[PDB]
Amino acid sequence: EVQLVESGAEVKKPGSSVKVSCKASGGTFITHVFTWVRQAPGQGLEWVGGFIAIFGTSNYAQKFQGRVTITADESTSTAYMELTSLTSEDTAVYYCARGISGSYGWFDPWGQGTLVTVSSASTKGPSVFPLAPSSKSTSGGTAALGCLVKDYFPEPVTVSWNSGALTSGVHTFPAVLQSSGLYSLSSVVTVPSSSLGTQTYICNVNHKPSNTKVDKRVEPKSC
Amino acid sequence: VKHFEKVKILPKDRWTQHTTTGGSRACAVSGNPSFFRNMVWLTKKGSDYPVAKGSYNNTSGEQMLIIWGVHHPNDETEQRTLYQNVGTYVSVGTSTLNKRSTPEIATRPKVNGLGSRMEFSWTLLDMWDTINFESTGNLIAPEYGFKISKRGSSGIMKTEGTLE
Amino acid sequence: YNNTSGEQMLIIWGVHHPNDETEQRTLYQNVGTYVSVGTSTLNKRSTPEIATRP
Amino acid sequence: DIQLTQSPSSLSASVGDRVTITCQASQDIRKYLNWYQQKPGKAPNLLIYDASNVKTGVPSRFRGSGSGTDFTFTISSLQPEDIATYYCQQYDNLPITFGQGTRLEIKRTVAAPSVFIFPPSDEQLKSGTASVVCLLNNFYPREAKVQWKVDNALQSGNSQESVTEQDSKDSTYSLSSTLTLSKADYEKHKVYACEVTHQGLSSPVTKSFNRGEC
Ligand SMILES: *[C@@H]1O[C@H](CO)[C@@H](O[C@@H]2O[C@H](CO)[C@@H](O[C@@H]3O[C@H](CO)[C@@H](O)[C@H](O)[C@@H]3O)[C@H](O)[C@H]2NC(C)=O)[C@H](O)[C@H]1NC(C)=O
Repeated sequence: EVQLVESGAEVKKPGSSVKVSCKASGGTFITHVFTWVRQAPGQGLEWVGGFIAIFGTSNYAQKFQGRVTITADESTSTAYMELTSLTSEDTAVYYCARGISGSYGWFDPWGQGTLVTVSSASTKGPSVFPLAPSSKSTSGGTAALGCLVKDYFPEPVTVSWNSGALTSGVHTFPAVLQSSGLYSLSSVVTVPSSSLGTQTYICNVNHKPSNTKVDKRVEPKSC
Repeated sequence: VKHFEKVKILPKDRWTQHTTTGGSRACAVSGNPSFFRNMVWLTKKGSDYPVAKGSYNNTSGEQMLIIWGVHHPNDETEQRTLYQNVGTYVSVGTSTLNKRSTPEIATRPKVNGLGSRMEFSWTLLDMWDTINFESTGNLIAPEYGFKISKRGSSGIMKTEGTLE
Repeated sequence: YNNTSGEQMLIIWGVHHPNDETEQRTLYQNVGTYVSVGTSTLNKRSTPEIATRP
Repeated sequence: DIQLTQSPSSLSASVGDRVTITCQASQDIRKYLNWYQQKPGKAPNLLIYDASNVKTGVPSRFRGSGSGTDFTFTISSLQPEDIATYYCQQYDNLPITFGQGTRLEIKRTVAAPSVFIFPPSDEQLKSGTASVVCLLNNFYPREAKVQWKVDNALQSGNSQESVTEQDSKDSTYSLSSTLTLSKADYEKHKVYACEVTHQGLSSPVTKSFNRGEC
């Protein structure tokens, strides 16, 4: 049991720089090798570099040369990755993981990652609009309602329906980054139509970094 | 000896199963950790440090000066994270030679930050003779031999000044 | 021992080579011992020899 | 640099099936090859090191084989908590590379998109944009085409789409295609239709609505 505690999430404007951390805990310092694998949203895995405690040497991937710079702190058993001249392509999750030997072994354990978000955008919270279910009483049949959590920054928001009491048949999609530089996302439920006049459907949406908590009640149609 | 001709006898890239890329701040180059240029610091590649094996028939036409080293770690953890196993050896053998060093992990006074040491030895390898290195830990192998190109009466003057 | 004495100092030590295993255990509890002495210049590590002698 | 070329790029298999995935290398890399698992939402996780070695606590069904340039990773009987992407990685050489990854899904009999269509809310329409939504609910396989026609005018760059992760219960997907217009352009037009091509769909289904009628 060696654990890994990596720094909090960052949103940086382009051309700036980020420096993320990895404190290695539960074993002695020089047995450590620190490695950083980044991973873009939806793409896959990409080595950034790493650092070998026992020799104090750092290795970068030539893709990053000039921008990446790795250091460590034996007092803290803490290593550091600093990416500079950040572009929006650098937005990814940045995992730290401990490897083995000077040749970077296998990577275990992996930390949970540090979401870096590079955007000249602007940290607002979501507007929630109702996806209202319909004038079709298909009755004997089923109906779909939802919430449209639009225009927020940055990730992530969480949506629940009825305070975690409606869990079944819900669908909360991945966000999308839009023209705006801002995210949006919808959450929908299919629900027996013979409940459209009985059941109170409210969606509960929570964006931490704007501390927005909105509960929006969705009502059907009327016409 | 009046002139040496350096020969690459045991090229660094051959060591496909070990980490040939060591280094320390004590051998710093541009602040970055380096090492002796003519020496290779064989360490382990991902958990394992299999038998390191090296050989060279002296086909260069003169006697050849060869240097090697064994590494004396500070604690056991150094030893394990560098070479995997404790209890290793470093055999060198020619026709005049049969040395088998075994390493001494023991704490010491910090020279250049380091409480660990490299013990270096050496031999002359006669023409058409063959040097063999075999180790399971702590070898600091040569990359090069020096061939004795010019022999003649020379000397070493212990001066602290320069040439005009 | 640091040399705070105001001159170079001759220091002599020893390592005890027992006659049998029992001696070695009733003297030092464990077997496979070392004695390791170190300086700037010096670095020795003797493992003692158990053997029956004249 | 060493190319790790993983095949297949995706793999639908039923439960209990045996899955094998391969990773081929641009060079001889001896057994210097490991294998990761990344379940959705989670970090990668080591499953196999040095081509054949299984990490402790990984279940028996994971085995790793392969020696030189061709490597094989096998789950002996797929178990529903195995659906994830899997990566391979090499040391030996050094710019440290991963494969591009192999996606495990579950095979089920094909399904139809419960298709729903959502005109923009009135409060959103207080604001200056109007987002119109098409939902394809609970359908398999995940390949679906969704096109937007406003006043029989095919659309372009203003659809933006999102797909859900495969459902733990009924192994099925949901999608959401969202049309974004200016308010002006939303109140300029009448007929908004969303047109789905799938596979449990004999003919492309089209759900629609006309502004200000019900
Ligand atoms: C180290 O490399 C040298 C140079 O290649 C090897 O020396 C050569 O060894 C061969 C094998 O015995 C000798 O060939 C023999 O020559 C004699 C007479 O000249 C002939 O009667 C035999 O039929 C045989 O062909 C060769 O003489 C010898 N060359 C020299 C420089 O003396 C040596 O074998 C190598 N050592 C090893 C085993 O790696």
